[PDB]
Parts: sequence; C-alpha cells; structure tokens
Amino acid sequence: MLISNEWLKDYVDAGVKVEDLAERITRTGIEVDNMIDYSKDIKNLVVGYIQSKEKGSGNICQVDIGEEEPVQIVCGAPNVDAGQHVIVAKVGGRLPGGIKIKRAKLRGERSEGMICSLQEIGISSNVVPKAYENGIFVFPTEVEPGTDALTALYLNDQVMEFDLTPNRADALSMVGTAYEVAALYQTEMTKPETQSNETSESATNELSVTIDNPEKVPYYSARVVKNVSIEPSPIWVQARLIKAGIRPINNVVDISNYVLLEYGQPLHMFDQDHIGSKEIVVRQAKDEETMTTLDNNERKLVDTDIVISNGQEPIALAGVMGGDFSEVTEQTTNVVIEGAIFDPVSIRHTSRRLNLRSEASSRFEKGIATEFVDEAVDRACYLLQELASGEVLQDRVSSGDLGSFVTPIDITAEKVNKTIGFNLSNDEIQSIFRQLGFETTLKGETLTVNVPSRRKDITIKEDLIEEVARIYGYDEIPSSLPVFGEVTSGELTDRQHKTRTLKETLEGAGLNQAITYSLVSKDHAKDFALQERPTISLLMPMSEAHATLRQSLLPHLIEATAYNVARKNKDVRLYEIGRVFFGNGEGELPDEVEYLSGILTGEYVVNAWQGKKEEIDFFIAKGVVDRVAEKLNLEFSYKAGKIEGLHPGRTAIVSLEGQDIGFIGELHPQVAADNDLKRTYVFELNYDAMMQVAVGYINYEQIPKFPGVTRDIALEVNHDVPSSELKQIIHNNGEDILQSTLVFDVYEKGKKSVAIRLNYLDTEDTLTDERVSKIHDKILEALQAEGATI
Amino acid sequence: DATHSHQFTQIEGLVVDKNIKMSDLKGTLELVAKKLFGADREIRLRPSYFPFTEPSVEVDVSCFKCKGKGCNVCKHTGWIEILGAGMVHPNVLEMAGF
Amino acid sequence: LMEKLNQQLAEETIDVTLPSRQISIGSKHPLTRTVEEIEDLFLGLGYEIVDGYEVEQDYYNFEALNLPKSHPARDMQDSFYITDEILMRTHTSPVQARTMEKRNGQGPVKIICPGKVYRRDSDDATHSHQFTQIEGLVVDKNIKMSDLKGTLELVAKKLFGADREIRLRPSYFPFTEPSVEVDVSCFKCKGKGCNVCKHTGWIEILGAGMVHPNVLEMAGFDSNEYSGFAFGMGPDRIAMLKYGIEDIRYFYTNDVRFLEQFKAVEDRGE
Ligand SMILES: O=C(Nc1cccc(S(=O)(=O)N2CCN(c3ccccn3)CC2)c1)Nc1nccs1
Ligand SMILES: [Zn+2]
Ligand SMILES: [Zn+2]
Repeated sequence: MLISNEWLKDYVDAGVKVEDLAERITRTGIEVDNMIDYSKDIKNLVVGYIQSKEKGSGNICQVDIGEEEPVQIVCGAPNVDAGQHVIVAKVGGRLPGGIKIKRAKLRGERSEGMICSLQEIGISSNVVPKAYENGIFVFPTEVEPGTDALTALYLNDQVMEFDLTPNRADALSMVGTAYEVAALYQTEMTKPETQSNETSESATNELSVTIDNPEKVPYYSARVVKNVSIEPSPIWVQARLIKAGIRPINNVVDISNYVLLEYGQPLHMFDQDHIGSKEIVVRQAKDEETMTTLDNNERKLVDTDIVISNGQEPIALAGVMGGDFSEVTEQTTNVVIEGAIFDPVSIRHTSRRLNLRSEASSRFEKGIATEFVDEAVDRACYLLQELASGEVLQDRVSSGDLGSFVTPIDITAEKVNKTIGFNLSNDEIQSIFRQLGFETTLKGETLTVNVPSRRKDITIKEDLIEEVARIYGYDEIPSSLPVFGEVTSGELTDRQHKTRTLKETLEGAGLNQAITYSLVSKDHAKDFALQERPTISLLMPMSEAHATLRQSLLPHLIEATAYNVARKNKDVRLYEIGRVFFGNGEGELPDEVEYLSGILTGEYVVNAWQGKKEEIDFFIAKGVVDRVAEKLNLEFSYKAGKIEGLHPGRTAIVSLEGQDIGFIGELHPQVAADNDLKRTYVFELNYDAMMQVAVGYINYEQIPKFPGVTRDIALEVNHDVPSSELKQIIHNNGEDILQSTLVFDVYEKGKKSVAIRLNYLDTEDTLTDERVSKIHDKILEALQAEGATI
Repeated sequence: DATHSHQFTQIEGLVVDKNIKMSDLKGTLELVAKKLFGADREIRLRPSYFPFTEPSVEVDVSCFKCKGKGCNVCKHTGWIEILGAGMVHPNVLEMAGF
Repeated sequence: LMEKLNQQLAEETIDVTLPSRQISIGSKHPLTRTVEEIEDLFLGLGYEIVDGYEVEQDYYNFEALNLPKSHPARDMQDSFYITDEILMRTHTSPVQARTMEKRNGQGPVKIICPGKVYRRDSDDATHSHQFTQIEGLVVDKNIKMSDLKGTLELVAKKLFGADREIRLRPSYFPFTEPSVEVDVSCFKCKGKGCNVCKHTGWIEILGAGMVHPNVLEMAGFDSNEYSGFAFGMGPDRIAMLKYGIEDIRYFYTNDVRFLEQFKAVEDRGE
C-alpha cells in the first residue's frame, strides 16, 4: 500500500519528517518497506506558460517562466501548443537518468530549457495519462509561471510503501492510516468533506435496488448524480493516483479510484442512461450464464459468481469487472455510484478464476469497514459535484443492514497485565484505548472499550491486548520464565535416547548422516519395497523428481552416491533414519514407517604410505549392521536372498524375532553401472520393528575364576549350506556351557570344509571334562544327523 | 532455489498452563537465542500477525558477528530474524478442549 | 555379454552367513553409566553438575559438614590423611560445601556431585578403599522433606524402574536433621522377597535428610530463611545390585571380560 506524505497531511499532521514517521509506524506494527521520493534527481523545474508557438520548421516556443523576459524553448513534441501551462527544466537543471539542461541551439536556433513529459521527470509510462503519454505534460488548469513545478504537480513528496499484514486492512486507505498516525502522535485527525449541495429530486424516484443473495451481499447502495461533464481531473487527483500506481483516466473514473484510496471503499460507476433499466438487481450468476466484460472478453459464469443485473441481463461481474455497455464513457452525463459489500470468498474466487484481480477487488477480499460505506459514496458524490459539474440527488437507494459501527468489548487491567507481564493502571490502559480513538468507560475495575467498525480486526479482547502491548511497546515487556507447579524431569523417551545413541555409533564407524528428499519420481516410488503396497502421489507436484512418496531410502541415497562419485568423491559412507510411506488406500492416512538405511562404497581403511587399503565389501557392510545390532542389544539373523536392485549372490535378508525387517546387499552390477558406481553396498531396515524389541537391562554374567575349554571342529557340507545352520545346531546342543562359536575358515568339487572353534565355559558352576565331552559329542552327533561329515 | 526448498525443517513449541504470560515467552526466547548464537545475544520483539496467536511477534537476535555495528550478515541493521511466536489464540485452546 | 557378465555374476556368489568384519565397540564403564543416568535425571530438573578436589582440606571434608575436631569420624585410622589437615576426601560433600559458600547466602542451590572417594579399609569383594559417590544438595526457601521424598522417588525409578516405590527409615547423620535411610522396593521379586533383597522386599540404596542449620550457617546461608535437603548414593553398590556383580574390585581391575559386557543400550523393558 502506497501512502503519500503530502496527501496524508490533509487528514492529520504528525509534526515530523517522513523518515521519523515511517520509523514510528514500523515500530508499532506496520512495516514500511520503503520510501519513494518524487523530488529525487530534479533541480530547477518550474511552471511555464506557452505564449506563442512557431513551427516553420521545428517547434519554437516562447514561454513565460515568471522572469522579466520569456525564454525560447525548442520542443519537438506533437501536442505542445500556445495557451498551455507546462513543466520547464531550466538551464542549469537536472532530471533523473543523469540528464543535464544546457543552453543550446537546435537547427541553428536557441533553446533555453526544456518542456517535459511526466516520464522525463521519473514517472512510469504505466501511470502516465493517455493524453500526455507520447508528448509533454499539460496542467489541467492555470498556474503562476515561475512556481516550483514539483510543488504545483503535487510530487514534491515522499511516499511510504507499507507491507501490511492481513490484520490491518484499515491501513489500506488514507483515512485508516490517518487514524493510526493520529493515535501514534496523539493529534487530531480530520475526515474530508462529503456534504453535497443536494437538488430537489431523490434517487428514491430514480432507482430501485433489490438484493436476491443476501447471504452473499450484506449491503448494496447507490446514489445518482446528474449532468456530469467529463474532462481531466485536477492535478492533485492526478498526482495522488499516480503516486499510488494508478493511471488517471478522467474526472469521473478517477473519483472512484481516489475514494477507493481515500476511504478504502470500492465504488463503481454506471452511466445512468445506459444501465438499460431503472432496476438494479444483485444475485448469483446462473450456471453457464455468459457475460461480456468491459473488456470485450466473454466470461463463462458459474453459480458461485455474483453479478449485477437489470432485468434480463448482467451489467457487471459484481466487485470484479464492469460489463460492456453500462460503463462510463466520454459521452456520459448522469451517473449512478455503487457502494456495496460483497462476500470476501465469492470475490476472491471469481477474480482468481478469471484472472481479474484488481486493487478494488482485493479490498473486498480483505474485508470492508461498514462505518465508511455510505460516507464514501457521499464523498464521491461530493467530488463529482466539485470536479465533474455534477448535480447530487438527495438520498441513497440501498438494500441490507450495516450493523452498529461500534462493538463494545469489556476488559479488565488484570487480564491485560497477566497476559503480557505488565503492571499498568486502569488509567494508563484507558488512555491507550482513547489514544486509539476508542471511547472507553471505567465502571469499577472493568473498562468497556467501544471498538469502531473501521477496526474490523478487533472483535475479542485478546485483540485489545495486542493494541496495548504494541502501543506501549514490546520493548518494555519484561523478560520472565514460566515456573511450572507440576514438576517433571525433562528426558528423552527410550526410543529418542536409543536413536541419539545409535546415530553416535554409526558416526563412530565412519558413516555420515544423510538427509534425503521424501519425494521421488513415480517410477521409483516402489523401488526396493518388499511388500506390495500403494504409493502416495501428490495432486500437484512441482517436479517430476518429486511426485510420489518414497517406499525406501535407497533411491535418493543411491542418487547421492552417484553425485558424489561424479564429483570425484569416491569414498561415500552414509546412513539415514527417515520415514517411508505406504498407502492405506483412499482418503486414509498412510503408514509412515521409520527406516534405517545406508550405503557404502570406496575404501573403509586407508593409509597409502603403509600400503594399507581395505576396500568396502559385503562383510564390512554386514559389520555395520552387526554393530547396530550389538549397540541395541538385538539378535539379527541373515539368510541369502534375492532383491530388485541387488547382486543376487551377494544379498541377504535380515530377520529379528522371526520377522524379516530388511536386507543388505551389493548393488546389481547393472544398477552400479548405470550410476557409474564401483562396488557399492546398501542396507535397509525397519527401525520401527527394531524399536519394538524391549531389551531391558544388560544381563551380566560372572567372571570365571578358572579357564574354559576350546575345541576346533572341522566339517564337510553341501557346499551350498549356510554356516548359519552349523552354528545353529551346535548352539542348540551346547546347553548351559557353550559360550561362543566361530567359523574361522572355509574351503571349496561339491562339498565345503567349515572349521569352527567352540568355546566352553561355566562362570556359575565347576566345569568338568566329562560334561564337556558329553556335550561335545552330542553336538557332533546332532551335526551328523542334520547331515554333516566329520 | 538457493533460498527456497519444497522440503525443509521446523521446530515449534507450545506451553499451556494457568498464568502463562508473554513475559514468559520472552524469557524462553532469550534462552533459545543464547542457546543458538551465544550468551551475549539479546532479542528484539516486533509486532506481527499469525492467525493462531494473539498477540503475535516476530523475533530478532542481536547479530552475532558485528557486535551491533552492522554487517552483510544482518543487512546492516544489527538484528536478524530467527523466530516467530506469540500467545496461543483462545479459539485454538478451545477447539482442543482447554 | 549376457553370457559373460552373467557368469561373472555366478563366480561372485557368497555365503552371506559368514562372520562380518567387525567394527568393534568399546564399553562404557558401569560406574559411568549410573552416574550419567543420574546426571540426566537432574539436568532435566534444572540442576547443575559440579566436580571438586579428590584431595581435600579437613575443614571442608569435616568441619563444614558439622564434624568438629573432636569427632570420631575424623579418626586417622578410617581416612587416608596426608597431613594433619589434608587427606583423600571421604565423600563428595566437601565440593558441595565449597560450592554453597561461594554463593554467599543466596539460593537456589541445586547441584549433583559425582566422584571418586576414599576410605582407609582393607579390600575384599564388598569393600574398596577407592569407590564412588554421588551426592546432591538443594538449598532454597521453603524446601521440605516431602520435596526430598519426591526427588528420591524419581531417583529410585530412574535407577530401578517406573514401578519402584521407596521406604524412608529414621536414622542419624551429623550434617542432616531429620535424617533418613532410603530403600527401594525390590526390582526382582515384586515384593514377595528374595536373595537380592534378603527376603525383606526392600533394598537400601540412599541416605538423606534436611541439611542441618549449622551446616547452612557455616557456609553463610541463613537457616531462618533457607532450608535444604541432601542425599548420597554409591554407584558401586547400585551397579552390583542391579547386575549381580560379585566383587567390587571388578570395577577397578579392568578385565575386559567384565568391561565388554557393557556395550549396549537398555530400556524400561516391559
Ligand atoms: O548432607 C549431605 N549428604 C548426605 C546426607 C545424608 C546422607 C548421606 S550418605 O548416605 O551418602 N552418607 C555418607 C556419609 N556418612 C557419614 C559420614 C560421616 C559421619 C557419619 N556418616 C553417612 C552416609 C549424605 N551432604 C551435604 N553437603 C553439603 C551440605 S549437606
Ligand atoms: Zn551484523
Ligand atoms: Zn527381592
């Protein structure tokens, strides 16, 4: 929102330069994002009167500039003429873009200065009125030659740009902002004149208004002013529109933009003698109704759209765009003025659908102050009198009820102080509400604050708390800490704690913590998933890279390894703990399951000068996963397997308590090769499953005071059998006293040798050679019978 | 791009009790700011608006680089915005049963 | 190629059942585990953790804890004295007295001091000339024994599980008044009774009570204004209880067969 200082001073004076104004407004709630200075880079700009013009062969002009003698100015501009008051940069003068005004000679003829376009004093074409767009500017009325031009133009001015919050629609206007400034500086604000010299007729006899959709149109009024003559607006209207980024059009069209800016009330003008009727009718559009906007585009309506009509026919999209016949033109002489409140959501959706967003429609979206609907109509009627030769009919034709324009809210100072941490008296609080221009009465220890409808943000008394605090000052709010009366020690949950610990142990082993994107390409969303299960796609992805949730962490960890490797980062070691997502079908939240995965390639251990290089292989990758199981006190088993992206003779499934919870494996040589990767290993695990095992306290065993016994057996097997199966019977037969086993060697045509070292021990009772041979030989017999030589 | 991510991270918190004040939110923010950026940090609270809180604030930390001269890091204001906050809104409490 | 890379595939098959290349994990000392557990409980209640000297002045070891120069406690026979006035500390309370005095008489104080302590005794399976204590000390303005009791309850749950209850038995220490000896409900037998708890269903884990007026005042705090509670416990004992460790000396002998049993996380179980 663009607020001119110059202009604002019509309603309130803060007594202060514009920079101090901005700073105090910013401090108290409304951000001034910047300040536009219309005087900038301009020197020696004065009004001239063009006394005579010769064009026997450039345009040579004699210009009164308030000196003794006229100056000759050569000006090539298609619209310059005698009789015109104009803008002159004098010799010695400066204009934006580093332009210098020199004594000169054009085609052998003196020029003492330059007559300017608005663009040439820094105005954007976007907001230059059509009349002067492709030549020079001409003042709409007479001004004394020699007068300061910027001052005459109402552009010797700075303009604050507010970047407002939705809270503060009130500052979408000059009148709102002046109420804010008047509070801040504790000074009087004055609204403008809206009393017109009214005729003997009434609009009651001119016009009917009926509202058909009152759920959707809380109010609609109109007034009539007759015998308007259309011509340029005065220069202060023009310049104020310009400073606010609106192109001036003409006196009548301009009045409605002006009063929009002044009061915040969107106004519409219809040619009275072209409504096509003497009834206005507000209602919904009918499904697949058409209209044509002023615009000459044809607008397919839906029934959610509000139109204005007469009786057969839409004369406008309400609040959004006029139609192609009821509008003001150069020929118009009688006008009807609308002041209506339309439903915010209706307007927001219509303008968005049809890409017909305007400054006026955004006012309807952000909500309208009831206190100013009639007053702002009355203001435009007044201005039309004053600047459009208008004749103002008595009365208003309206439908609907605006409420009360104050809403009382009760509050105590205890509630204020206890919410904020303040110690203000009723006096100081009551004075704040008055400062803000709120009538506030104290009965006992209760203030009734009479909150005017021009602050439509304030409805409940927490709203009124923020006023106090922002006005009195957030700087002044005391620093405390809450004292809780129910005492609890703050700690990580078990799961939270284990997760910190586990990350620590993965970092301790050389793995970097990754964080990958949850969203994958729809093609890859089911990559590495083991249960078939629906994937979850976004209605509106911004990228095909990020269209579908993730049923595995491995696609992006593979990508991430591919990326590092391409950048010559050959040693990649990463882990992630993150959610994957599985559809519970339609309209249902998915299962979000926390995984633990990682990926490894390169050296694990390197010291070149010693000739040390240990390349990551599968058993390193298992070591990582073993180390996760150790730290967590969990028992994992491992059986050969076949998966998706994986080397089929170097992949294993991982089980915990007879549940499969993940896998480890080398990437398929094809997938490696696609990604320019060397030998690479990944693992993926259901962390949710892991975290369900309650492991309790560590089970301590006593330290043996005497030795145990170690025997190494040597087997022969289906070269073809899992070592896991040996370990399992052995350990099934070793009872009380088998402490540990180790496969320490393998050989392989058709059979393999497995050397395994058994460690017997009894920390509890006295171990004997007789029990150890009894058990040993029952071991080697369980082995023989589940199919084992030696 | 370099300053915008479709996936990013938040930390929020919420305290609900019986005489909870904005002084109490302020002391909490001060500790947060020190935690993150050092024992000497101060904060600044600027008025603002979020639908779920009332009053609302936007929260700056004194710049940890320039004492408070001003620098690139803090856009030569000496304050850097790090948090928003404010009092939970009545409707939010009540829809939740408090 | 779909011959050759295909029979490379097969020359590359492995028993995935074989021993991983271990990436070995070192152990956290059982005594450190208990101390840190207790650190964490009390950090979360707003307390600080304080360390002090292991070799201490007899004023802070004794005098400031309400043991005048007479007192039998100060026997040269039962503490490791280095001079008349300097000795290995016998408890971590010197640290807490040195800490209070520094506060010149303003609270709160809320501190937890773990550390090594020293006693002139012969070593066996239940006695160690060097062992460990954790004490703490809260000094504030309306501090009650109800407040020491709730604190002890959390401690006991922290150590031995959410279901633990405590019992307070009257007792006597010179630095506190009232004093208590503190039992935890046995974590093994529900409350039937067992070897672990000597078939009483209660196990003694802590002593505590209200800080004694003289102790407050010698340190500068005003005992008309400020009360106080304090407490001690012994991780050596706690951890022998919790695990069935058979010999206190096992903590200080560093058999890796003992140490290396304490690699893994634990939980509240079920
Ligand atoms: O007051 C304490 N701690 C305290 C309170 C009661 C019980 C125990 S305890 O069980 O571990 N204890 C250890 C010492 N024992 C002693 C020591 C000397 C004499 C008698 N008995 C008794 C048992 C410790 N410390 C303070 N620091 C500063 C101010 S008060
Ligand atoms: Zn800075
Ligand atoms: Zn028992």
